[PDB]
Amino acid sequence: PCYEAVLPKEKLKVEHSREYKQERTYTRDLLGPTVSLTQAAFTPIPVDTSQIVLPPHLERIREKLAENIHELWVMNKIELGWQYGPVRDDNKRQHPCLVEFSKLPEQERNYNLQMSLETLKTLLALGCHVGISDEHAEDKVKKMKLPKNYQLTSGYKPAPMDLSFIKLTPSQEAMVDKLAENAHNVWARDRIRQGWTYGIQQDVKNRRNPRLVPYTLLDDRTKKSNKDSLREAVRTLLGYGYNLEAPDQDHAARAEVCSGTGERFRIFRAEKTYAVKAGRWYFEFETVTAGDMRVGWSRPGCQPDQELGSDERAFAFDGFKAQRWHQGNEHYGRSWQAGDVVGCMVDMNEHTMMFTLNGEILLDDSGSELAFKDFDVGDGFIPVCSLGVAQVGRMNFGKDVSTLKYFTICGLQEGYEPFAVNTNRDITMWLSKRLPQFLQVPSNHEHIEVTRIDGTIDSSPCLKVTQKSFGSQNSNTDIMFYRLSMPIECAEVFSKRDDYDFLMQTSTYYYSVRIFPGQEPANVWVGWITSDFHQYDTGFDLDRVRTVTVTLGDEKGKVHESIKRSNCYMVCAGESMSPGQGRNNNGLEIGCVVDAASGLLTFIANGKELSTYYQVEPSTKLFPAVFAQATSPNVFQFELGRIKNVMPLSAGLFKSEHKNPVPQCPPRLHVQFLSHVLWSRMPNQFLKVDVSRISERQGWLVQCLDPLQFMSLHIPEENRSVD
Amino acid sequence: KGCSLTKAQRDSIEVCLLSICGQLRPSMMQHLLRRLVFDVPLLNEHAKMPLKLLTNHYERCWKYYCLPGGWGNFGAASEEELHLSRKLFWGIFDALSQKKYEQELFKLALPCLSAVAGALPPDYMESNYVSMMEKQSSMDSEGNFNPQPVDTSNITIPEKLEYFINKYAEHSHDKWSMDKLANGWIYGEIYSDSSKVQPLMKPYKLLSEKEKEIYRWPIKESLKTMLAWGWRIERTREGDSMALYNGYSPRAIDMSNVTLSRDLHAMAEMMAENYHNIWAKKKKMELESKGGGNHPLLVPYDTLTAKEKAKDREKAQDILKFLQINGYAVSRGFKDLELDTPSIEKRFAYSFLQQLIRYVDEAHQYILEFDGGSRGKGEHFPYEQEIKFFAKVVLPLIDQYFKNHRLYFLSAASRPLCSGGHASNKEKEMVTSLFCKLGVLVRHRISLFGNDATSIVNCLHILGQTLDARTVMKTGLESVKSALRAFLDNAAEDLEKTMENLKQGQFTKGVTQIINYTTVALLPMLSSLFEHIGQHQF
Ligand SMILES: Nc1ncnc2c1ncn2[C@@H]1O[C@H](COP(=O)(O)OP(=O)(O)OP(=O)(O)O)[C@@H](O)[C@H]1O
Repeated sequence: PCYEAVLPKEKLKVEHSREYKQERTYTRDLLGPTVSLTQAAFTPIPVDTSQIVLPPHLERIREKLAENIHELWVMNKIELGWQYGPVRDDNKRQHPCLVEFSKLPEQERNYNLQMSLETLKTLLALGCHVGISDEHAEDKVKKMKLPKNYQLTSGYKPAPMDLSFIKLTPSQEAMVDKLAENAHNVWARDRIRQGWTYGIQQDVKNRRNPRLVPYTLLDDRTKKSNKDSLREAVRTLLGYGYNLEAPDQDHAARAEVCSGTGERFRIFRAEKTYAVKAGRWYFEFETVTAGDMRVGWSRPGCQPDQELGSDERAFAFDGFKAQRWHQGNEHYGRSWQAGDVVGCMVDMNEHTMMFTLNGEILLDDSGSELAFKDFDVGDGFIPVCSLGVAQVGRMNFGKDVSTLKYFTICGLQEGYEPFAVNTNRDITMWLSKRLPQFLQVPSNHEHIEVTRIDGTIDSSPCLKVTQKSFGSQNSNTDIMFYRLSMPIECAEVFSKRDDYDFLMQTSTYYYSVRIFPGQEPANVWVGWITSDFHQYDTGFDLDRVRTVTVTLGDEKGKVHESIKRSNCYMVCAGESMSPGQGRNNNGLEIGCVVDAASGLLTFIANGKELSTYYQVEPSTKLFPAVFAQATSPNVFQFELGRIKNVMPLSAGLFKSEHKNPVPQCPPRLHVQFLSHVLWSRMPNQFLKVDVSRISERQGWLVQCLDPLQFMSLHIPEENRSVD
Repeated sequence: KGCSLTKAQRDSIEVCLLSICGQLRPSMMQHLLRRLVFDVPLLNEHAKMPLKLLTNHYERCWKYYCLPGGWGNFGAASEEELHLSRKLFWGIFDALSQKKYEQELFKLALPCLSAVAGALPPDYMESNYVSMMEKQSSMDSEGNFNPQPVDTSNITIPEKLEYFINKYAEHSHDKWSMDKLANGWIYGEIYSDSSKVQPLMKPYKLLSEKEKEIYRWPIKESLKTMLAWGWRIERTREGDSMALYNGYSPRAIDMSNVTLSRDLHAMAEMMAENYHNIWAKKKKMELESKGGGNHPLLVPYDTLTAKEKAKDREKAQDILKFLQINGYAVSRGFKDLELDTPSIEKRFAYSFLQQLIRYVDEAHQYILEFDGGSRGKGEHFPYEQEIKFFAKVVLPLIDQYFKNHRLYFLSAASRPLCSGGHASNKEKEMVTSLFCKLGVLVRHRISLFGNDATSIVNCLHILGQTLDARTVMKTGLESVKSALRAFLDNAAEDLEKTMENLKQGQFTKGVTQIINYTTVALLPMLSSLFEHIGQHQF
């Protein structure tokens, strides 16, 4: 059951899949990028210790230790009230483990031997060395007494050097914490080999165990029991004089770099149609948490992908760095804490911008009270705020004057007006779109440049994509995603000297891609994509293409046919020329033929038909696309030619040129690249859904009873809908 | 460096170089740093200009070296100039020490030492890489240049390298043969240079014996050039592929579109300066053959400019371009065995501070001798120049170094300078010990110091604010603890003497001398100690 997967100290709730719901705008919790939930899957990853060797004092001590420590646990169980007996079943209050070497079970014998080995072996595999204080510490063997009557009749006197004489360092405590969790990790791999898995309630028949959880998440009594036992063994270790020096706590901060998807910061701003040309305005930002946050005033040209304050378009302020941000970083102000409220006041007449933190107005390093001395009005300024990883904040534009926390004490007598002082409607929120979209390659784009080569009588029309920025300093070596705007539409119902009649009747379309010499073909991928493709990764391969196989059956259950779904269908050029002399003599030529009526994706390379092929559903958009990683200034080229008895791609794209064998490249067709920089518009209204568990009898209830509706402008060629 | 210049000419060139270098880029001038660290330690009359030039550079871009990231637009130190600057600072400091006291040179070099010390972070880990057989023999003292190559013929080339040589010799014949087929040289049995006809447009497997010597020579010595520096090569499998699938047919395969990584471009650059070295060496042999006529190309490789370098560097990396086109891969020959970051010895603070303690302990031995020397007739001791080197450089150098690195010696990984700048607790301990022994050095010799007593007083005074006395009481060596207690007892006896003099007469030649000694040294230092104890509640 699904309730069996909930984490122990966590409560199961039915919540919104998305972050933002219907609530009050000034209480709208703005969430930045989250942290990856990698720790949800519990994979025990302990340190390997077999590779190292252990010193001769360890060899001749691992037996005497093991003796003392196995007696050390028989001591604990006798204290708990244990009774020894010949039979094995501990449920019968009898078990043969209390007795000594020759007369305890030999498998437990060797188990104790090897666990002592791996303990003092991991003591060296954990980064700490150990060395005997002096030979006297081992030569002297004193024995403090434990009551023989309360101990069992076994002749050996149990108690060694007792619990006390050694001393505790926090280094030792942190050492034994991780040694105990490593012991649990070894136990966990043992249960994984047995096939055990985690479950809320322990089930031996179902291999369910609630104690198969990380060390910080275990149960306190058991973790502390094995803890006291383990470093009571460490008590014994320090008793025998083996002196250890702790490795220093190695400074290593992850700085919350790892985040949900690739987004590290999310920028929030008001609608561009609210910029203030002149006047004096007030605006507050509330910090629920303390983090790498930036609040200020942005120009309408602000790019969501760029960090706030790095350009002239942004005028922000950073908390922890105490950093005012505009075309660089210079010190200003103080760091905030959780619950701090920062009030931003802008004057558009004398070009002065100030901030107030918790009602007191900040000072920079200089004597100037204001942050940014002077600027140009330009096209206006709008409130803006960036949120870092695992950071939450609240934007209050002053829709209600009383909601502003510090406006009365500061900002009111000076006369700064709330940003929403005279607005009846709530201000629309615009934020960074997490999911990348495909847009036309801008001419000003420094990295990607596209040249349209007109097709001659002997040359097919060609679209060359070259990197002008390549060959220089600060360039980014990452895979780019390219595609053509016009799609190919498959037939709605699948049917079940070029010959001019065959060309007129056929529906097979063709385009070519030239892999320029010097460009690594393994970096380049050629094929078709659908509109659903919205995946951007630093490292792309054919194993990460999203696919699903819908198998439909009959009444008795036999799958009469199975259908495959995929947003991406490409091959790899590096594996495309296996023989060689497909690149060095002349650029690799990969051809893609698409059959609209049949639905087969076949790839032709240098006159040899590649074994890979794809079966596509009826009525599916297909966009020519090439995924390439830069290795040369000249990367690849879109040829629009046609092979023998195959209809050119322009006929498939444009319905007016349906019966035109001559290849065409109309101005509408152009190359688009995957780009993060875009804006998403928060709706002013959301569906109101209340969620509650009625009872244990009924379960969690969700209900929506009020309809909401929005107009959706559908772009035909892109197969995409906007608002 | 030239000697024909007048003093006015030598001043004008000084201002020109300083003005260019000031606004000039550090990535530019790191090239000049190599020949600077070889000439400045000599400490001749011509080093005056380099001293101030280096001072101004290291103060201009102090953040670039100090800040772990540096400026975003400017960048951060790549640690090879850091190693060079460490060698430079230590060489200047040592040789300056052995040199006799000249007031002008000393007051000109103290700011340089302070600037370089401030630029270098005290926690700097020197790279275990040292350089071999460098270019100082290339800019040797005799003739100001020597084109020494490495002994290539010592190296032997393996069988897979033979097989390389076969492939790349076929390819070189291809390049040679298209080049003159396009130029106008055409196939023909007759051999005429004027007629633009040669039989040499014919397949490599059949062509004459001539090319193998003059094709292998470039190749085989370019390969022994790998092996002298030892860079391991590998092969990809496409190379075995060409051989499996298998007068000449002219086919034009393109060359330049292939692009190369940064490390391999530097690789081609250094093997190219090897080519420049052999080239310039044989031009020099034919120059002593001619007797004279110093040709303009004899400037070193680093001095050599872009246009004269370009036709050379291109043919330099064409061989490696074909190397990883045809299916070969070259990697770095050497790997460092171990680099120790938690090591205490590699920290610049370590070597600097214990070398300073060695100097101050020597100075304490010298003041032990002066306990009877000042009682003796004259000061003229083997250490007059040595204690001068203290009194002008070392303690003022400590002043400048601490006013550059206030927070580093205060940050015990304990919140300030979050990016970096932690000074170890034991280094702090030995800092307190050097405080103690400097105090013992300065006690009761103020009259014996030649008006530099007030200088050392305020040096120890600001050092008394750069002190931290928490580390000493959490963790300390018994001797350092005993030194601190001895300084407490010196302060205790001084305070008792002051209460006594206040006990007979408080209103204000032995007594006059000791009261002047008090008012000059004691009062500032008691005030520093007391304010430190009060502000840190010690
Ligand atoms: N060497 C040993 N000597 C004595 N008893 C042992 C020894 N090894 C295991 N046992 C007993 O077997 C039990 C096995 O405990 P373990 O740490 O493997 O997990 P468990 O939670 O008991 O098992 P499961 O995960 O199958 O529910 C111990 O609690 C102990 O009672």
